[PDB]
Amino acid sequence: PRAPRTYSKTYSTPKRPYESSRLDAELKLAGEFGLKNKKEIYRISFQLSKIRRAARDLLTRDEKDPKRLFEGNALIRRLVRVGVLSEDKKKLDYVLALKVEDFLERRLQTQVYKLGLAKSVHHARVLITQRHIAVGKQIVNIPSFMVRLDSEKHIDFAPTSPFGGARPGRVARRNAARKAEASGE
Amino acid sequence: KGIVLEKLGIESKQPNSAIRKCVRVQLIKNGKKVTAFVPNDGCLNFVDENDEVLLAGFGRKGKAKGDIPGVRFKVVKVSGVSLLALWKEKKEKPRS
Amino acid sequence: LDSIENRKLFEGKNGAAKIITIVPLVNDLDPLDILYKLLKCADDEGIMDSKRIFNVHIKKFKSNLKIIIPDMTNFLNILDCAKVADFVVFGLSGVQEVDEEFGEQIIRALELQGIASYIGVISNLSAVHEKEKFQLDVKQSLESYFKHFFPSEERVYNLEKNSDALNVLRTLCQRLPRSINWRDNRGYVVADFVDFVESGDLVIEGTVRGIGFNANRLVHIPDFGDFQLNKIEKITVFESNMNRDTLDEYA
Amino acid sequence: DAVTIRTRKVISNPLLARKQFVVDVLHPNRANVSKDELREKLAEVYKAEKDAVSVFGFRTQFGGGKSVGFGLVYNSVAEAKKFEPTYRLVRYGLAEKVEKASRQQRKQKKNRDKKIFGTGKRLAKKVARR
Amino acid sequence: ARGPKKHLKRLAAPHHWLLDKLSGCYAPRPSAGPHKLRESLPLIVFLRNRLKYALNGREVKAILMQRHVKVDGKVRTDTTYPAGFMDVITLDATNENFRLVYDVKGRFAVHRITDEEASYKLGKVKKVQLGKKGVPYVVTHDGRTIRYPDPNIKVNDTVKIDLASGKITDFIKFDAGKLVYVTGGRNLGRIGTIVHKERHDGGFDLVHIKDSLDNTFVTRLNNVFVIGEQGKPYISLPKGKGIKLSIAEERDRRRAQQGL
RNA sequence: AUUCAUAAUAACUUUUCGAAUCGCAUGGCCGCUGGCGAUGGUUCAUUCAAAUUUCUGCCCUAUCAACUUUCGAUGGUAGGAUAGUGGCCUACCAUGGUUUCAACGGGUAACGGGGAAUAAGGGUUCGAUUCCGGAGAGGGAGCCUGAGAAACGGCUACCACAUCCAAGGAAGGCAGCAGGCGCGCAAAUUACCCAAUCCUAAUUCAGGGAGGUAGUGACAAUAAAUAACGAUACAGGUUGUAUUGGAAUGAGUACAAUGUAAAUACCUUAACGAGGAACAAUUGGAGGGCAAGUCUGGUGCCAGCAGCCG
RNA sequence: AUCUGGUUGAUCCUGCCAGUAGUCAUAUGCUUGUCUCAAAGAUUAAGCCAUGCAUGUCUAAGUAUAAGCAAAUACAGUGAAACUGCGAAUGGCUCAUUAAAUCAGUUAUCGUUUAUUUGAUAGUUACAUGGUAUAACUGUGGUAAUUCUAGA
Repeated sequence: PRAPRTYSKTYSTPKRPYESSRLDAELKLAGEFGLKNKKEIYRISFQLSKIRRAARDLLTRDEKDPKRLFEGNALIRRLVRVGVLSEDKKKLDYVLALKVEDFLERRLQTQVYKLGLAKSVHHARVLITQRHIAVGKQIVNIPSFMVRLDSEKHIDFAPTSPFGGARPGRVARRNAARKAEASGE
Repeated sequence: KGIVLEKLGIESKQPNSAIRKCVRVQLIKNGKKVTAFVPNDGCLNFVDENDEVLLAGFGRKGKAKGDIPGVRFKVVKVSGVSLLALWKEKKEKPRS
Repeated sequence: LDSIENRKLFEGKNGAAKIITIVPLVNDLDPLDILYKLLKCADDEGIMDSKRIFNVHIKKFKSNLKIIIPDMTNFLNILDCAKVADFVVFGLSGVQEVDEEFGEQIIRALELQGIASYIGVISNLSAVHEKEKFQLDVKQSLESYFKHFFPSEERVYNLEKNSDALNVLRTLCQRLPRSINWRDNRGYVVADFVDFVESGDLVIEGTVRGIGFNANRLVHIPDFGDFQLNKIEKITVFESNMNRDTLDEYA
Repeated sequence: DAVTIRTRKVISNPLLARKQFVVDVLHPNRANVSKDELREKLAEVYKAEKDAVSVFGFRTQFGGGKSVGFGLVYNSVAEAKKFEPTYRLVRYGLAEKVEKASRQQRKQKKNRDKKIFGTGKRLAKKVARR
Repeated sequence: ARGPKKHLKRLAAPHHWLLDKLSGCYAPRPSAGPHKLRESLPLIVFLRNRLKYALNGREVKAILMQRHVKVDGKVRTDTTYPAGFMDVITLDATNENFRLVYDVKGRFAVHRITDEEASYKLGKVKKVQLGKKGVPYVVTHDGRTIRYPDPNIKVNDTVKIDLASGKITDFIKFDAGKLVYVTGGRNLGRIGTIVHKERHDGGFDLVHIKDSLDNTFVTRLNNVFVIGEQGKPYISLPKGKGIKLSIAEERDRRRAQQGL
């Protein structure tokens, strides 16, 4: 038969289910950033767990070990590109100090709110899913898209929507017609 | 899966006081004979002799559970319909 | 060895017929249209008329069938025909909704006296066609409805497709029915012929189905009450030996 | 608005007497462009006869406005007609679909013939006499 | 199995062919021929996957049956004919010639050569022996047998062969200071000069090689192919001259220089 | 490293091979001579392979401590047989071989490996199943053809099942694909096609249930709708609670084009498609472990609840 | 790299039971709108099987008088049947048996066979021989019946 398609799971569940202090801290994040699930938080802490594991391993190697230089620099290069790590903190020991809020800050949903365009994180999410926002030329309709530092200059309304310059939408058009029909008595 | 032979009530262990409702079942694949508990009160009206029932373990890996002496199994489905659906009035059971 | 032992009763052209009852749940349907579509899959036009009971041999499966159609005017007559069946075939309409005051009450009542086995069938599904995807919306609705009463069943067959209609016919021939406990601990027969002889004597002949008959036992006929029999004979003879009980209600 | 057609990765291929390239199409404010229209515009740019042009495999970008596909242009109509697959020639109307019987019927005929040895003009007589 | 096998499942194919995982269940099985299966390159893989002149296995056959392709000067029409190391491939239309030679990554490169160099190939001497009636012969790595060699030719030497006529015209002895090409194992595709050889009776001899950056490495003698004198190859070398680079060096060159 | 490669001498042999074959072209010299190919053939080398073979490595059991040698067990000499080595087999001879560093016997709901799950580290449990190797085609035995088989979509016999019949006879092997019965807690369509991947043949063309396409499919996995924003009234340090208004959009339907062997669907798009936006999210809980009720009605140690304490 | 409830009048221990998290681990219940991707009669019975299909093959180039078709007096296009040659030992399915056996890594043939591919290689012994030969075909037949086959 054809070779197998590979796949993997992308989140992990906390091990104590009803810890009151954890439950409160999670709900504050969901309200601040407009998430719908706890799963959306578990996804980010799962990613950060793998990043720390990799860095923590390399730090046991000798300095000037060729592997530590090659893979260490790649890891840092990659986190700076998305703006999770500040260009001042460009050192492997600062990678261990990252926290969940640093990743949430870079989602398309929150960027579209900091720039204007939207007047709340809840208003922002609806605009993205309804195909009004473009990044460069491409329409993007996924809220969790991570905005690279070069892309921020190019977020704007899509050319094929109202707000962006096209014809009015279906409901606006219906109303104008019915009024004209009554006025065109 | 098994066939219902007869209907029983089991006196609970002291200090509790109740007559709990059980059935004798003969397993189709072995012929071995077993007693099973019927959950959810009035549900005993849904089972009658020569009905066919699906049984599950009573959660304690072969030990008896709670008040009930010597009962290791519970009824899950009767005549192909689940007792939970009957009790909540979501389905109907045909006779035979 | 036990499986052969059980199937022997229907083993072949010498074996007993399975008794099929057709019950349309809507006045739209006409039960004879159901029977027609089935026999097309038998691949023998010689099988295929102002009467309501039919004997059929399907050589394709070496199978004997007896088909009963009740008169859908008489609610009590419907229950009686179903009481003797091995399979009940329920007809559903794609066009017209089942009536709460009649169609539902048939299903609900038949369950509560006991049913040997059941099949759900549709025969007019093309009548709502715009595209086949519109047909499937209706069929899914009917499957959900039928499964409310017979939750062991997950499929409703469309007889307008040759593959489905052939699938139904095979089931009626090849599959054993469930028993009915209160029925099979008695004897029962469906009459093939009935005749009278003079002060009266009534002759019936047919095939025994239940636990069996004995000439010393009484005999019930549903509309007329209890009666007594004087002979049994096999088509050895078994006269009533009269060291027997009699038509009396006390002591 | 105007359609703009661009061609990329152009390779000349003497071994099959053709040029082959990627086709990239910009089409704001319309759903897409028909393969029939593309063949006409490519014919004039490459100075070819229309029957020598073949075009296939298009997908349009998410959010619309662009499409990408693949194209071939042959040195003559005669060469196109020998190297091109028959199923494409049918799409262009250069060839007719053949009326073979269904796959299962063809197989069943074959197996019946296997049971006859020789040509069977005899035996046919013999059965008629029986 | 009751006999020889005719199929080759994908994933079981040699990795250096660079076939993708998902395009099908099977891979082209090379026919019997001059080169071992595990180290050949079928023609279908060359024409379709490397040069892109064909889109399908069907189109490849349409090319070969026109007789446009010849290997070592002879027309071949078998789709799975096993070309291999040092072979010359000629496409007369387009007017192109190729020699199959390794990348320093260990893959067959697309290396174009002039119409002059296409006249000949090198061959490693695998054995030398007397034939019937006492006529001596040599066997090369691609399975040619050549009558009446020069008496000085010995095993592991290399021989220059004219593709027309098939006669020997020159040879180079295995010796310290020669250039060698590595044709197997972990160091496949590297080039350097012989430092010295270790004798191990009843075992495998080992050879110490030094490259022009004066890195040193060791391989079994079986994997060594002599190709010329110090600084004078008898063939054109592929781009990059067989110099192995560390992953750090490669990263710099790309993004600093070519990445502008 | 050889009684190697190879050469020589005397003979043997029921006497091996050493072209009575086919397509295209029609040149040279005064009826002789000539080109490019196809198919066969002896031996050597090569390639695709096969057979045998060295070293080290396996789960539970002593309520298995001695095992093998009549009827090959360990070794020697000669022969037979084999493609070939060898107790592989035969004749004669010797009395050996394994073991508390666990032999021999018994069990496995035991095909081996690459691997999988869970992990601070060290570990424990699993691997019928997409790749590699082995074995089998109801159970045992035997054999023909052939480079290759102890072949089962080849044959022969016996054992167990079982089909047709004019009762004389004849025929059989789904642990291939689809489908049926039985079993059971437990598993899909008697569909379309050689367009792709590759394989076979005298072959570019024929064939391929190998393979691909669609149907069934909450096994497991990825992304992600079920509403956003104003005004008014009231309360409050720009945030809550309720009367009212325009905007935005896909679920779905559909002209068309694209996709495809032909289709279906995805991506794209004219027209249509929200005010209880009825275009109505469920599944388990509220004494403790363990997030969350001194609320209100019923009932009678009963019906019931309860993993545990109750 | 984490634990909590239960033996007493109350306490500190030993110790187990219950709780907690996962599973490319199966089954089952209730519920179910969209896109991509995807396992699937192994477990029990290596149990039994109706029907259809899964293996054939021709080039300029072995054999043509079809009484086939289509239009250079031996033949000459296309082409059924049949002879000849090659293939059917690959693929696909399953896990019953099997515990130094199979298998893994590592070796050997100076211990042997090898269709096919590729390269070499036979001056040494009639202007072209038989039927001790036949299929397809023509024609006469047997049997309830099969991919039965006899006589000329």
